Amino acid sequence: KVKDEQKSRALTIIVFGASGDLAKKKTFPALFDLYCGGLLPPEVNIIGYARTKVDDVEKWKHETLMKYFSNLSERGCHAEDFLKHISYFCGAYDSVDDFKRLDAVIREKENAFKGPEKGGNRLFYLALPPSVFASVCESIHKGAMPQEVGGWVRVIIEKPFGRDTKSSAELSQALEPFFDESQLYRIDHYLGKEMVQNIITTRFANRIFSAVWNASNIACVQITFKETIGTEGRGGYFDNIGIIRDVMQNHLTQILALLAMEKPRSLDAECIRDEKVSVLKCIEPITKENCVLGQYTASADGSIPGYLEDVTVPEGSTCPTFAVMRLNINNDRWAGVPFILKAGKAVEQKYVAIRIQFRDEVHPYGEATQRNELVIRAQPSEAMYVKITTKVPGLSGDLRQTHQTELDLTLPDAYESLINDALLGNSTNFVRKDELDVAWRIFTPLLHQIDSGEIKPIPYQAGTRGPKEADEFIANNGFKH
Amino acid sequence: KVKDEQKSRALTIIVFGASGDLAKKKTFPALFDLYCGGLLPPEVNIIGYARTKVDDVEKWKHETLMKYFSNLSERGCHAEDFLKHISYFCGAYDSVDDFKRLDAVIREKENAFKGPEKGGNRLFYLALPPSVFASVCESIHKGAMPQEVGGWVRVIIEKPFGRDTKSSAELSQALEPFFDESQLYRIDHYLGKEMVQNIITTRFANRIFSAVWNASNIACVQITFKETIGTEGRGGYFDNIGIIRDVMQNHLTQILALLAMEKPRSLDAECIRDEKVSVLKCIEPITKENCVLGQYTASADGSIPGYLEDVTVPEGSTCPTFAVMRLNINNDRWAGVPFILKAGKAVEQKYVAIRIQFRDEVHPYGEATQRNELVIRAQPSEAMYVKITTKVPGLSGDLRQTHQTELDLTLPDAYESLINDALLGNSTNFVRKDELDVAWRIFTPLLHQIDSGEIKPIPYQAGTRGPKEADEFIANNGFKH
Ligand SMILES: NC(=O)C1=CN([C@@H]2O[C@H](COP(=O)(O)OP(=O)(O)OC[C@H]3O[C@@H](n4cnc5c(N)ncnc54)[C@H](OP(=O)(O)O)[C@@H]3O)[C@@H](O)[C@H]2O)C=CC1
Ligand SMILES: NC(=O)C1=CN([C@@H]2O[C@H](COP(=O)(O)OP(=O)(O)OC[C@H]3O[C@@H](n4cnc5c(N)ncnc54)[C@H](OP(=O)(O)O)[C@@H]3O)[C@@H](O)[C@H]2O)C=CC1
Repeated sequence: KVKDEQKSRALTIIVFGASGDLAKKKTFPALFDLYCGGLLPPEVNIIGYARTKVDDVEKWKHETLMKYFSNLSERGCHAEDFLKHISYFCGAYDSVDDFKRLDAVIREKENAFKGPEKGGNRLFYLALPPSVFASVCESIHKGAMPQEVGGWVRVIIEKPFGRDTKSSAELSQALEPFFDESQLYRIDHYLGKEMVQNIITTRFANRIFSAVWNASNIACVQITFKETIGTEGRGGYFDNIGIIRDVMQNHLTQILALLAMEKPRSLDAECIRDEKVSVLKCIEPITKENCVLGQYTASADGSIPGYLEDVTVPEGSTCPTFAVMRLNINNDRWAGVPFILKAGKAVEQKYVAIRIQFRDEVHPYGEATQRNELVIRAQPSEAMYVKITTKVPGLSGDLRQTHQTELDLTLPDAYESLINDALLGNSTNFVRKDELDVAWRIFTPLLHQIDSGEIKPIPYQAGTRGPKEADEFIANNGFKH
Repeated sequence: KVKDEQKSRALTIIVFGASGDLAKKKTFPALFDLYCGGLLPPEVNIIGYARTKVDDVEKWKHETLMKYFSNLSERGCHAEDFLKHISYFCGAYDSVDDFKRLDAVIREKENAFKGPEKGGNRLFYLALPPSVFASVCESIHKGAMPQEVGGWVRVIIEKPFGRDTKSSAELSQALEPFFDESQLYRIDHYLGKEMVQNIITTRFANRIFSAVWNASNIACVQITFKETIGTEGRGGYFDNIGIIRDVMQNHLTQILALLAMEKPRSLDAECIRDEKVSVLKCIEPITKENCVLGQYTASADGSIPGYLEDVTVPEGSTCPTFAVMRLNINNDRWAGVPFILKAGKAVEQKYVAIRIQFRDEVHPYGEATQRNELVIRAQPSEAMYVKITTKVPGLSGDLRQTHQTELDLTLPDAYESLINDALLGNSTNFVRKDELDVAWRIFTPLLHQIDSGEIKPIPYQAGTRGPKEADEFIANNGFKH
């Protein structure tokens, strides 16, 4: 129903900052993949908008944009024909007159649309530093809103969404005069549709999983983000960010919210967003006593230079490349259950997954059983499985002769499916304004304690698991191997 | 540990009624299979005991017993060497002097045992009509008990265990002066170890299944025993028994007890038997309003003669070949949950299984989900699986695009493993004296109502599902397709 309406009205996608790194390496290639997948509607118009002068727009499309398209050998005809949908407007983000001129250009394309509904839908993409967001949103609101006869406007917001409670709220307050929460889409490129549907459907559609998704049945929950790569020579940019702002306050926290939320009143996006916010509001701010920090030194092989070795890293930096922490959710469903977030650079393997350990049934099987588990993995590939105890056929055939059995419960990438979600009006995986403020309030006191030097990272060789105090902390906070 | 002690002392197996149908067609071939499997200890002595004169015991072993052994082409050397363990005592079941003579014969074999412990273990098997049980048990107690220096005695009791509360209690009272409940083994040939371990381990070893095994989570439970065969020309013997005494009051009820029991204090056999009895005590007697009876007429193909067509069936018999019934378990775990027992001859397929339907999660998935299920099947082959709702990958990728997924949770036959259980001292799958009386009290008021004509069977063509009022009853008592 939603896709039929998508084809019934003109569509324009406006990429601000189209001259930039993100736009050419990620955003336009993602639109190309959606186009090749048949997920953009037939006469979509795509307008790059930036200050950089481009004297030859065809040359820019072919020599700059096209070289970042994947599988170009097999897709040359698609690439050439995708490029015909793309134009370039060289203009200022802060000019009323330029946005009237842009609006004229868009309306001409909209009024030529050969389908049945009038006006047009407009998706604006801010591939810009956040310091430019307020200015460009003001310009859109003044001069490039959809035609009165019809059409929605949506604006995709890039990160960072501030860097603490105060800075993030200032940015939200700067944009809310122009766009409400049905219009702003704050994107996390890494939250895939596959994982979210695994989290939501496997629990809420099923009595068996619904009934055990609580503190009476779950011993501990861990959400883990592991990478073998280090900061890859860009340690200077990472140094002002750190592992926690990088992936934990935003990416792992949204996964936690979807995992822990109460049942939504319906499967509508904003009902799910309401439940994300409601469960995050039950989390007290993380304490320094519940956080172990790491910072990676060079690998034993020598092939991974340590973090401090980077020329761009300020001498004696204490910025964390690794963190494990415990969050307490204080409500009926979760009180007493440890929620462990772990994220690390330059560790022993690449791996992103949820691991839920259920409480052991000590009686009557004793050592012939162990905790059941549920695992939802996204990297290095999708998997979802349950581990349980089953009988062993044959003999001596004692009831105590048991085995651990794995039950397996189980295309655009995550970024492409989120752009598609935005085009289809599905805000589920995007962070809402209230949701964002609650998440910053969970993490900012800890971040202030880190910036004050109250906590300092433990070194770990690149390629190891991380500091061994981290595994100690995990073992002391509910997890059993 | 138990098997090591089995090899440490002499063992004698005494088959009373060894001249009979059961002994030659089933019991001795089952001992042969256990011998071929390595489950009998090396110098086991087997003594057939009966009144029938046998002038040539080697001829009887080779021409009568051996022809019922399975796979005889591939096992000729095993069969010949198994037969050397077998002797025959022609004697009376009611003679003190004969049992002194039998005891002498057994003691000579026991005292020649080359292992470390003295005396010997004695398993007596009553392959006799139950009218002879009290006499032979009296003779054993008087004259053939194990030697004082060491050894247990066990006695396997064949069915029928009475035919109502009063007759069954009279038989129990007749045997209890001679053997207690650690010594009597009342055998149900059809209760396999594989199914029982599936019932017990899958639930009690696992938090996930333990937590949902109750009325808060289960909508209905059905236990089903289906056969395509009819009474096979022996309708006269079946006519005095009926489908309920045949398989429901005994076989399906023990499965129900294992399914519904509370957690046993340990995995010890008598702890499980205690819980079987305790849950059966919570069942009120079955009412005629909760029972649909059937009796099969001839198949449409003609190849299955109807039940009344049998020459041996009394004219105008109302004996049921089919029954569906609802049992109510009135305790905290099960109050309000329908338990449906179904058993039928000459129906559309051969099938024995447990089907547990969990309560639907109406919200939020609505018609995009359905009741989860757990199925434990024994016939026509073992299987155990769970049915749940999962996401469908790809697009349009709506949360409401779901699929029903089957999770698969998964050698002597059932009779052979029960003889082995008896030899190893494991009474789990055998009906205890108190257990039996409670089960007869659940069924006898209904059986009296049937014998009075208060309920009469509905005809159904052989090869169909049974009377359609039966499927109506099932649908009206909690089950949804
Ligand atoms: N892979 C990436 O690059 C990642 C970046 N992001 C976020 O996406 C957004 C874009 O990232 P990225 O492309 O790397 O950033 P850039 O520094 O490359 O800026 C993108 C474009 O924005 C314009 N721009 C830069 N600075 C200013 C300024 N002071 N005033 C006006 N315009 C400016 C420039 O275009 P012009 O001069 O032509 O107007 C520039 O080409 C950022 O918010 C970033 O934090 C998130 C995921 C990863
Ligand atoms: N497949 C089967 O046969 C099934 C039978 N059962 C039960 O197993 C037991 C044996 O069954 P089955 O072999 O068919 O029964 P039978 O009628 O064949 O009797 C078995 C032996 O017991 C002796 N016997 C029979 N009647 C008497 C009597 N009045 N007094 C003394 N001895 C008697 C006879 O041996 P002798 O004259 O040499 O002493 C007979 O050969 C029964 O309890 C039966 O209900 C359960 C499963 C299926």
